[PDB]
Amino acid sequence: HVQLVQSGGGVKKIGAAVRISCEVTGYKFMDQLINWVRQAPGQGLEWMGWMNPTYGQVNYSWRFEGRVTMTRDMDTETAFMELRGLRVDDTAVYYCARGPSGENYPFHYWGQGVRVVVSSPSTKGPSVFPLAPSSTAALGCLVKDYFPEPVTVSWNSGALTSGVHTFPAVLQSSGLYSLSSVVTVPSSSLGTQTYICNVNHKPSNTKVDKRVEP
Amino acid sequence: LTQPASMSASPGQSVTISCSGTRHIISAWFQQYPGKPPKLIIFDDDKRPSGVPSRFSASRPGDTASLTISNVQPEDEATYICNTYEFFGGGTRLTVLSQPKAAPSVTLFPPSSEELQANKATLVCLISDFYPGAVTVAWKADSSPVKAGVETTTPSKQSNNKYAASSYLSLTPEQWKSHRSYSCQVTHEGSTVEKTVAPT
Amino acid sequence: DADTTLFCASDAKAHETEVHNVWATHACVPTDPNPQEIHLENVTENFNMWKNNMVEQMQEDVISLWDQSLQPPKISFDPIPIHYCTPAGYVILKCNDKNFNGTGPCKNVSSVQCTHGIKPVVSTQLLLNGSLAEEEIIIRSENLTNNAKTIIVHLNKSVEINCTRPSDIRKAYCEINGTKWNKVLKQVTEKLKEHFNNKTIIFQPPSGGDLEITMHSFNCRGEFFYCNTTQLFNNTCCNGTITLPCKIKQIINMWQGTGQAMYAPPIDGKINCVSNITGILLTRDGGANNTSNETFRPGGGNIKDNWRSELYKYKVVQI
Ligand SMILES: *[C@@H]1O[C@H](CO)[C@@H](O)[C@H](O)[C@H]1NC(C)=O
Ligand SMILES: *[C@@H]1O[C@H](CO)[C@@H](O)[C@H](O)[C@H]1NC(C)=O
Ligand SMILES: *[C@@H]1O[C@H](CO)[C@@H](O)[C@H](O)[C@H]1NC(C)=O
Ligand SMILES: *[C@@H]1O[C@H](CO)[C@@H](O)[C@H](O)[C@H]1NC(C)=O
Ligand SMILES: *[C@@H]1O[C@H](CO)[C@@H](O)[C@H](O)[C@H]1NC(C)=O
Ligand SMILES: *[C@@H]1O[C@H](CO)[C@@H](O)[C@H](O)[C@H]1NC(C)=O
Ligand SMILES: *[C@@H]1O[C@H](CO)[C@@H](O)[C@H](O)[C@H]1NC(C)=O
Ligand SMILES: *[C@@H]1O[C@H](CO)[C@@H](O)[C@H](O)[C@H]1NC(C)=O
Ligand SMILES: *[C@@H]1O[C@H](CO)[C@@H](O)[C@H](O)[C@H]1NC(C)=O
Ligand SMILES: *[C@@H]1O[C@H](CO)[C@@H](O)[C@H](O)[C@H]1NC(C)=O
Ligand SMILES: *[C@@H]1O[C@H](CO)[C@@H](O)[C@H](O)[C@H]1NC(C)=O
Ligand code: NA
Repeated sequence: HVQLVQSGGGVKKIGAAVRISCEVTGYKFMDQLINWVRQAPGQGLEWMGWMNPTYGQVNYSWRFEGRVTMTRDMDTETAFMELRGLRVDDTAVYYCARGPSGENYPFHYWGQGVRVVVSSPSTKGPSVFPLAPSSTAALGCLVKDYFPEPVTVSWNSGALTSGVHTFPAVLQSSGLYSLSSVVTVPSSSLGTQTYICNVNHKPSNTKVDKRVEP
Repeated sequence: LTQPASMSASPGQSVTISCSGTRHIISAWFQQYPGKPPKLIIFDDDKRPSGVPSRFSASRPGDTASLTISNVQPEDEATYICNTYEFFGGGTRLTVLSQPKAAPSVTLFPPSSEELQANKATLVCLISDFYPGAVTVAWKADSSPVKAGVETTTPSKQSNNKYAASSYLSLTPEQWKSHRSYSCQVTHEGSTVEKTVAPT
Repeated sequence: DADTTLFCASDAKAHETEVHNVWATHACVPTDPNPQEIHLENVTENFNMWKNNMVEQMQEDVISLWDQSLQPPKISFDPIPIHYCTPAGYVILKCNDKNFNGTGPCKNVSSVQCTHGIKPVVSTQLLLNGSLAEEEIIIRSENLTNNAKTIIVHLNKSVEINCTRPSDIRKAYCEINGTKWNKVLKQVTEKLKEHFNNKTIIFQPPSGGDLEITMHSFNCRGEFFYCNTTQLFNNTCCNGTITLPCKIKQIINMWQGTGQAMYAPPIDGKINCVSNITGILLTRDGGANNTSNETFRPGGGNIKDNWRSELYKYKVVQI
């Protein structure tokens, strides 16, 4: 049996650089080129390059030349991939791979994938905004441009369970998380009483909440 | 090269994933599970390694390879990827119908007056309660499209195994008020549902 | 249609303490002044040099040569040509279809129970002292579609190269005629355009790795030369003579693969080697289906490819 393990991932800020490892077990490491591939969240596989473990001949794609480098260690019997000047879109799961004894393709053997998340260097802090009903009626709160996850949100000091719905955050192009939580209300209670969410962001710990009014 | 985003199949039926493009450079097929790395199931177009059942077959008679599955079973709910050399397809998210029928409930919210006050704008499309969890989103200004400043989340399960997601359109307030309306359309298995808002 | 072991022949004499001559006198039999070629009955046979078995044999022989001879223990040697002959019942076939790329059919299949004069010279990036191409320049690979598979280029004009260390303790230069190299590189560019559906060709230095594959690595006068070859792959073209910076190294990741070697400093005096750039080792940059260009970088694959370049016609079979 052959097996490849990778344990060099994590979360890094913009700019910066990441080192990713892959260790092989069950074959002559000097043979069998090692492939570095990436899969974006909810996207398709993207092959960065391959590396020869004999003397280190590498072959990168056109989208990573200058950015990515590949190295090796023979006694470690492992391969290294350096990706510098990362971008938010570089957030993805990263794989090392290899094929049969008959050279490279197709990839019979894969690693396990490590998550690499490119995020903001600062902490910024949230900015909760209202989403008021226009005219079937629902309202909500919107937390935008915060970091890092998570942010706990409830309505009216944790007084509602039915009708509420909180959706997962998204990492925008700027590197700041944002989500929104909405609740459906019968079109009779508006004007009777006010409605206020409850945004709590421990990493900066601003329990700031506001009202919703059309 | 080219793969359909998702398909749909009831248990016991037969489905076929088609990867066109190819360029006649053989074909191989991977089945990938959420989190797990891709697992090769078909190599050399019409050959399969040990452990792959008889339901899986494939053929590349030209630049359009195809993978056929017969009598689908719970193993098969995964993402299927065609590949030639270092090139992979976008993946086909095959989903077996566990709970039949669904329809995406969508809600659209305009930018906040406080946000316009802070010379920013953000429109919010909010989709929930659909199955299979594979929809496409489309942002339109007036009647033309927009492909800038859009962030759409991947679908995620709820507590009732029906998926939900959201999409965000950041936008300059001048452009926001420089158009008659703004529309969010979501496509879920052919049917498309529209939501429209206007600056008022 | 089988694969067997063979023995070697040598045009060397065992009177001087060379490391090739004394090796080949006992490891090989002296050449037999008996050549019999038989142009077969116009039969067409399919060859495949990439799955040839004599390249492994020659690899073992060069490994043994180097291991037996070199020690960290200094003597001048030269690459004498080696022949490879076979016993009865096991016969070698030859292709002479003028411009053969080493993996298809051949029509004027000859037959000789031994090879031709082949000197075992090890080199990176550029194949030296080889055999020229008959009519055109040949592109060889298992198939160009695969980036992992190496690409060998048979030149039909042997280019001159002149590496020289003067009497500044390990520096050296290697002079070439720039016009000739630019001409032949333009011809190879045109042929790769033909092979890639009139695709634009770019030449670039290697992306990275150790010095052996990054630079042109070989050995002359018993001293290990590494030459900076960015000038030759200057895609802009320069018209005059090109001087190539080179350096003699005493750490070497052994060409078989065993660690890092250690050797004495080079012997005093001038070290000169004029040789024949006869082939080019290339690797095509992967990915980039949509892009209208194809980028190529020199050097790649095993040292076995150097021998396979010369063994692209011969094939051992049953009788
Ligand atoms: C075929 O090979 C023989 C052997 O040297 C040679 O004499 C002959 O000219 C070749 N034929 C062609 C058409 O090249
Ligand atoms: C080599 O020649 C054979 C037959 O002439 C052909 O099938 C093959 O595609 C060629 N390959 C290259 C790399 O020229
Ligand atoms: C060498 O080959 C090139 C192309 O492969 C061809 O144009 C040229 O005529 C050949 N020259 C000789 C001397 O055979
Ligand atoms: C190399 O790739 C081609 C792609 O067109 C395919 O026919 C086969 O895999 C290989 N062909 C040859 C002649 O090696
Ligand atoms: C180098 O090539 C020339 C012709 O190109 C030839 O005359 C000479 O013998 C060659 N030298 C070698 C192969 O050592
Ligand atoms: C090679 O270069 C040396 C030094 O420049 C020179 O003496 C020698 O004549 C050259 N050899 C050839 C064949 O040009
Ligand atoms: C350029 O490309 C076209 C088609 O792509 C081809 O017909 C033509 O022969 C090419 N030019 C040359 C000089 O080969
Ligand atoms: C070769 O020389 C050039 C210019 O001096 C430079 O890229 C570098 O020093 C060398 N490149 C290598 C060793 O890859
Ligand atoms: C290529 O040659 C030209 C001169 O003709 C010039 O751009 C420069 O000397 C070279 N560029 C390199 C080596 O990058
Ligand atoms: C290169 O060779 C040409 C003839 O092939 C001749 O002018 C001279 O030997 C060389 N030219 C230069 C500028 O060195
Ligand atoms: C090529 O052959 C010549 C003549 O035998 C020799 O001087 C030269 O060193 C050889 N090349 C190499 C790289 O050894
Ligand atoms: Na094992």
